[PDB]
Amino acid sequence: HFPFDEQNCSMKLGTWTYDGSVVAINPESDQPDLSNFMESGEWVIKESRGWKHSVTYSCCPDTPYLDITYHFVMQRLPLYFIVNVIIPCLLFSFLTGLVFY
Amino acid sequence: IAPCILITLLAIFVFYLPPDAGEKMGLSIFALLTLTVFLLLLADKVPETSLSVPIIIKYLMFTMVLVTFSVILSVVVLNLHHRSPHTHQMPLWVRQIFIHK
Ligand SMILES: *[C@@H]1O[C@H](CO)[C@@H](O[C@@H]2O[C@H](CO)[C@@H](O[C@@H]3O[C@H](CO[C@H]4O[C@H](CO)[C@@H](O)[C@H](O)[C@@H]4O)[C@@H](O)[C@H](O[C@H]4O[C@H](CO)[C@@H](O)[C@H](O)[C@@H]4O)[C@@H]3O)[C@H](O)[C@H]2NC(C)=O)[C@H](O)[C@H]1NC(C)=O
Repeated sequence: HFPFDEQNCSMKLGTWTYDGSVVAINPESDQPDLSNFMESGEWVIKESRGWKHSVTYSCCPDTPYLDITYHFVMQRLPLYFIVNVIIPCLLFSFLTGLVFY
Repeated sequence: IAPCILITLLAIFVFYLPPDAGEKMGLSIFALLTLTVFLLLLADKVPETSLSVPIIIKYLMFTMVLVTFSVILSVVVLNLHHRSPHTHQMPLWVRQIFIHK
């Protein structure tokens, strides 16, 4: 849907060498802190959220692996691509049919 | 800015070119082609954000719209000029407006 595309980019964070049985990580809040976020001139953050996940593998039934994944749903601002790309294409497409007159 | 002004002047002067020269289309459309070259020039310089449109981009698109309309109206003029007398009958109101008033 570019330039009207929405993305969902995540950031998986975890203790690389420590499993959940020795180090437990917990989210500070349900959402990322956007209090000091600088407004972007190309994207708008529609949604954001952090989720904790614990995974146990068959070979390692006693060392669960924890992670916290922050996801950001972002909607592109399409004005730049509308003006710079789409409008010239529309002009050329309109001029295309004028030959038959 | 100066090339855009010059191209706009040529787009104006297309309408003084006689239809029998057979050169209106070439002039107007090559003006549009040159404006496309200048769009390519600006592509490397302008900002890429979408909160508003640069005034230079507004001027460039205004110029391209002007040249597009110059092409369209030149096509209309040529259609009138090369109109077959036997197949096309001049309606009277066309006579009263464009030959008398
Ligand atoms: C953009 O993409 C991201 C992925 O990158 C999506 O994130 C997913 O969000 C959903 C919720 O919308 C998450 O699902 C939730 O997971 C919670 C945690 O479960 C994990 O942890 C437990 C404990 O360790 C494990 O047992 C479990 O297997 C998981 O590993 C749950 O607690 C949540 O349950 C709640 O919601 C459901 C559904 O409404 C209810 O039924 C429950 O009762 C409860 O209220 C829920 O299941 C998912 O895990 C996220 N994925 C990741 C990897 O982060 C975004 O949602 C997505 N954005 C959009 C808008 O599409």
